[PDB]
Amino acid sequence: EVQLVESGGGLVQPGGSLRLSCAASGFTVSSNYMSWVRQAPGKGLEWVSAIYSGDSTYYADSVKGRFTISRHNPKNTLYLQMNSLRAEDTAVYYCARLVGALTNIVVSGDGGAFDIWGQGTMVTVSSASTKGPSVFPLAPSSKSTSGGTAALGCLVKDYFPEPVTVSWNSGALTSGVHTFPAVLQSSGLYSLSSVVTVPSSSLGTQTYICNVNHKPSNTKVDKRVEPKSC
Amino acid sequence: DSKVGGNYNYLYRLFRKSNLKPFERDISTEIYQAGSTPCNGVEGFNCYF
Amino acid sequence: SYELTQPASVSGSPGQSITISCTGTSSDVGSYNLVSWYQQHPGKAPKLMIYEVSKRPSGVSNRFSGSKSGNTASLTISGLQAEDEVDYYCCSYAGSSTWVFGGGTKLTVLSQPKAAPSVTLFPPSSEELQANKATLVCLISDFYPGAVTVAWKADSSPVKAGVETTTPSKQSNNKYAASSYLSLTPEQWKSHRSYSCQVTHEGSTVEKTVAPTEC
Repeated sequence: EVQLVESGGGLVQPGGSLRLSCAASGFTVSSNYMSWVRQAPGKGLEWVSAIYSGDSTYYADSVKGRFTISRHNPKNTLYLQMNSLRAEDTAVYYCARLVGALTNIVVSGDGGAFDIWGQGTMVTVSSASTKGPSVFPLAPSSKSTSGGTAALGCLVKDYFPEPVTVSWNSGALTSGVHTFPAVLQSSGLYSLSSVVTVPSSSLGTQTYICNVNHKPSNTKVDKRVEPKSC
Repeated sequence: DSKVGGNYNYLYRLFRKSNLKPFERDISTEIYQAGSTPCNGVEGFNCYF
Repeated sequence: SYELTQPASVSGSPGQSITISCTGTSSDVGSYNLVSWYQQHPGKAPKLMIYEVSKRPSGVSNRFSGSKSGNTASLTISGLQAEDEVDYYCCSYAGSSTWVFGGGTKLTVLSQPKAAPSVTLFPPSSEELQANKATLVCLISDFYPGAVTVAWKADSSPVKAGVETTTPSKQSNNKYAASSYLSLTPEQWKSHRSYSCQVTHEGSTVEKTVAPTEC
């Protein structure tokens, strides 16, 4: 029940704004923790969002006049009206926790223990418009059938911008699923993969549905993965 | 002193840093903060405005 | 924009002790204390293992520790296992309840069994040819140590135009991943005879040879 859930994801264009949200469940945000860690894979990170309510002088000398945010305690949800979003802010944030000093966890000590996070949202600020992903069913081959374990999937290719989420059989296939991250093309396009190692006897008899979802473009494709039936 | 939406104009201090002396009034918004080494307090958790 | 010095590449044998540091200045030597060390399997939110440097986390194996003096450091990671090949950071103060920390020490655990890279090569689908596109999907999984260079052989010809390979990403079985793509046209796909994807993993080579659709 107690969980931080990110919501309010959509497409942002240069000159526009969007209202993000981190909703706590179980514990009310009136007397709880919220730390907005901004992560870019491979490099260092930064904690930026300075909103501890009461509205006094506490800010960081890097985002002056850019990140504006409000407080709503009783609703157990916080909204992030991140105005003037720059195109160089491609990162998935996480709202998290900390530890102070008051209660039984610390009677003598300092604190500072981020311990409960969210799952993040996928918001891309791109000058160009969003494009629907192209799903190409990668069919099993003769070697996969004769090898005992068949490899099949559906390549998501030439979609801009991110993201694309691939699920199998609407959650009815979990064993062997492995998702290969998107590639950065020279032209800026993306291509990811999702391969599940299935029994070779289930080819044709068991239907293989891959659900490809792209939220900013609002496209859902339920692609069928079929064997090579010439 | 009883409003339908609640009374918010009045305030109350549950706890204070140091002890008291007879016939004393404090005019400081200083903070209550767990043990020793104060926080100084701006509406966050595990200290006490 | 604010970034402090850490030793990025650290490695140690299992059962040994390694030291992790993160740099500060003279405005951080008199009498503060705020240092909590991180732990990240790459690609997801961190994990808490060490905080309150010389004291007790609630539920944590007591094989890890920290030690504190002057300009002489330790996050002392001892009793190394196969699951310690993870990213690390610290925390620190910046003055007036502000914050800063270091640049991501990455630990690599040696003395692990080397596994051959499992390579699967997928030719483009029939409707992809109908879409006037061709993509050679090479997928390399379960390889360690992760030093792989994806090579393409279009009828024993090294082709580098249109080759895009991902960075090595950690997998579930203490190994890394790779997904390479060669983007060609259907005219160039059905002109050549065969297509082979090869990798050079610690000298070992695993090749997958596919052919265009017969019908």
